[PDB]
Amino acid sequence: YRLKAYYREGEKPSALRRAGKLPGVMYNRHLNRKVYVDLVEFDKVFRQASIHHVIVLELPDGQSLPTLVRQVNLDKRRRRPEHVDFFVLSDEPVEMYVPLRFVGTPAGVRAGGVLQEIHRDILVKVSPRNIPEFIEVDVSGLEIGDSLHASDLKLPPGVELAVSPEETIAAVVPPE
Amino acid sequence: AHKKGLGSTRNGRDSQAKRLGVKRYEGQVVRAGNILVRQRGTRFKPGKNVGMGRDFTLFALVDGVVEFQDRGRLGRYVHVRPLA
Amino acid sequence: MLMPRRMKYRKQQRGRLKGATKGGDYVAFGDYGLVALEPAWITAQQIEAARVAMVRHFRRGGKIFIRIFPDKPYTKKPLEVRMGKGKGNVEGYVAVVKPGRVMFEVAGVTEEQAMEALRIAGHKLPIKTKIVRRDAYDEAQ
Amino acid sequence: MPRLKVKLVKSPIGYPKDQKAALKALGLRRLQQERVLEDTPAIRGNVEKVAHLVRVEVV
RNA sequence: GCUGACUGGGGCCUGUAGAGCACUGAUAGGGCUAGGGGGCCCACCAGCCUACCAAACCCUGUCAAACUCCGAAGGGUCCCAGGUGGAGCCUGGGAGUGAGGGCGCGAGCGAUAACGUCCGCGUCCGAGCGCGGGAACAACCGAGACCGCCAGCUAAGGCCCCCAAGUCUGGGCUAAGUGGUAAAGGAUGUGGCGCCGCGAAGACAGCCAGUCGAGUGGCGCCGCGCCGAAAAUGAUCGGGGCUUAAGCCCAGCGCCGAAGCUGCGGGUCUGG
RNA sequence: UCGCCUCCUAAAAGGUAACGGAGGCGCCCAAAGGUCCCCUCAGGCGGGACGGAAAUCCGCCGGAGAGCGCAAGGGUAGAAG
RNA sequence: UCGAUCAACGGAUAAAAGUUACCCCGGGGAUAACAGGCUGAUCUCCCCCGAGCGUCCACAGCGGCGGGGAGGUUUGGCACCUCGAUGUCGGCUCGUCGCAUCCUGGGGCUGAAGAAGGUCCCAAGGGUUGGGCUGUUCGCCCAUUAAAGCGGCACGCGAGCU
RNA sequence: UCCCCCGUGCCCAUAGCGGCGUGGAACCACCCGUUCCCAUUCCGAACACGGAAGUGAAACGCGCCAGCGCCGAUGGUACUGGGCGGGCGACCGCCUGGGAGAGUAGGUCGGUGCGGGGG
Repeated sequence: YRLKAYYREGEKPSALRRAGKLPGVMYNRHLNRKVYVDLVEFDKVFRQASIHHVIVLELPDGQSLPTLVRQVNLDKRRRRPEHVDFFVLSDEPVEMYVPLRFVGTPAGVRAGGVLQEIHRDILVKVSPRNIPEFIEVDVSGLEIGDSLHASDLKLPPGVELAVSPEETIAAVVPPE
Repeated sequence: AHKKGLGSTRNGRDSQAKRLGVKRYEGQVVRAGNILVRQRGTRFKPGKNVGMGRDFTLFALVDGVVEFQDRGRLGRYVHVRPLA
Repeated sequence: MLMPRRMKYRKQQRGRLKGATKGGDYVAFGDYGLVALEPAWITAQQIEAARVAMVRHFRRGGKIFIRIFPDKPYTKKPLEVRMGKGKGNVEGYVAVVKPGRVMFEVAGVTEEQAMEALRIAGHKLPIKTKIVRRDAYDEAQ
Repeated sequence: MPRLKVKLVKSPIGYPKDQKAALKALGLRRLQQERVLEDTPAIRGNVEKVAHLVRVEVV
């Protein structure tokens, strides 16, 4: 996951947008810089990476910064990204979301019901040098009655549950 | 020519407007008496050389110059720093 | 039919429709949206009609999420009457909708059924609609 | 100060009072009228107000 | 007798636009869950369950003129500068008006109807039905008409003929006379950008699949056009007539064009 | 419907119309007044003979949602209670 | 210092209700009824969506909930010319126009065997009757008919009549 | 000038909640009393007076901690002074000045004035 970034000086964002570029910024306790990326290339990436997976930004001085996304502001009308926030990581432990694996399908089928991925992902504290790929769930006996919430998870090394942990994650519910 | 029939409202009132508000601002010279604020509470609390009437009205106690002051949780004070 | 249970006030002023949606603009629940492309007042009868068509299509099937709610009252003087004599009587209720509002949403369904269902609903609505997916609509960290 | 030469080139008929007044302050009174003025901010301040009625030029 | 409008800098005052849900209410989906309904089931009163009604609490989503944890642009005001203006302030004589109208913006009423109606800020007509544009047309565009000229430069808007000035240049679209005034919605109408399927594991379409030997399909952005389009005296874009335009979009040069501006003479009023 | 008060409409000074939205007034208090000195609310969760789901009692938690004769708004416990 | 629902609350007298189609004057298109106009809610027509109807089968014939338009003949909304006058229903007489077509001419679908329908498409050239009832418009009815269309023209037409 | 406590102002939650450690020599409290002054709708609880055995348990002071609370950029948007455009309308768009609110990074378990007592 790599993206050619560029350095934004003070060119009206409008004009950059107009020209298929995507204005933005990068920051961390230490650096703060106006940047821009190209749209279609960023989307190609973000469409998978998103906020779950690191992106490496290639600036015009050859340097390659390891970053996470923290924000995608978008124009309600013409639902497109107006501006991207990039957080450049280092080594201090940083909070983020990590995707889940909804294995199989739930047993609530006779009453017409349908699964609700209330949490596709969960908030966790992690070091930048111990970032997991995913987390593994266990859905099978999720009937029209019962559900699951809290620290019912397979937490690997480097991970710290930064949620309640008492909070609903996926519930099967009646049809429309 | 068949005229439709209509009702009434039970609504059409408001009171006389009462011209509330600050009457002199920071850095207006004032004589003793000059009322400085017409208000419905302690929206401003009286400061140095500022009295307040039965109706919450703040007023200069001396011939001076007005200073305002926000003290957060203590509220807002109007003072008259005197010239002499 | 679809209205609040209480209101602070019974009648209220018409007002206006500045652009944008403010919020309710990204997906959030189901896996396919029906989005607004124009401002409008949408009436409860329309919402309902669309909703019913959705279900009727994937009969009793998946799930539906109605994301606009008619809180605004809709006045109208009696028929044939002249002007004045106070505001009119309340006839129904509307939901104020502005471009980029995700009005509906669906889950537990094939793209084929979904695509179609929504289209259908878009017909019952007195505005232009678009269909949506689940892109960078994941305002997280 | 690099003084200003401003010239009225569009009619203020239809425009707001303050703008018509602003022209007086300066002392533009006919169209095509040209005046050189000091470059002080009080003068500028008015000239910005009417920017759209005027050709502005430095001296 | 320089204090005016307006402007610059400083200082107060403010609760709208926007936004927000901390209060007041409204509200979607989920979890948890006081009561209540109701099934299990008994009066020893407990007890278990509920793809039912339903407080608070939690997660995720919203709404509000009479909600606000928040809050611009602006607005009001005082000080100090500029500002000699058919500015200001003061005292007195004479009035007319006290019936408004349109347009733009911001609200209410109305049906997000009306050459509707009611306020607010602005502007013009009124009194500028004097002048140029708009075919014609109080108030849309231009522009404030003391008088004269067989002089000149511009404004809006224009430069194929009526009709002054380009059948001007360079690049595209469009084939409907669209332009020459209508919507949901329909379409293998056109053109331009995008990104994927998947092609000597040689069926995309055609006759037994071999031959056939290549391009095939699917979305997504954008421009122009087509149908959707029926009313009553004779039609028509102002008219003739316009098709690599005399249409439309993008560039540029020159010209035409008012009672605007200049030139030249004259008049009058103010101040010097 | 006709005077007076509160709120909104009212476009962040003031002011602002309509047979626009929606409520109050035509009283009251000899203490519900002056001053001095004290005192601090509503709720919520326990716990306690008669005792409801708030009678009175105890303990925690509770900056204000209580209260301030009466409509609304403003204000207010560092009191106006 | 007192006597006011002088509350129509800046308070005409201390003291006051009706009617006029028997009516008069002065004014107003400042303000209603007729007509036109703007508007098109209502109204007439047509379209989009495709839950379902139709033994089977979304459209032969149909279309729930909803959606978008046209026309300007209804009832209205507004109050713009007209109150120093724009005669204001219907009838007759005379017409002329529109097509959203009631006959007649073409035509495609059909749940079209034939015959006869249904439905939509093209098409006003020409036609579109005589009576009973009501002032009627319209309507119902009688007997016919190829048919017995619907509208506009100031609800066409009173310096043409009634 | 440097500590620590005792008073007393200012800044106005970055001062707070909650946790955790400390401090009694001096201050301060809690404490010992209820004769006396003074008190309780009943209570020496509170207020008040006379004290000094005991404790820092409570309260107060000082440290650490970010779970909650509080503060919070930059960038980009919204909105808009003023200038101008499209649409039949709801409304949309371009210029030039101003520029949020939410949110991201991040920060915070206070700072300071005067006077006193103690090294």
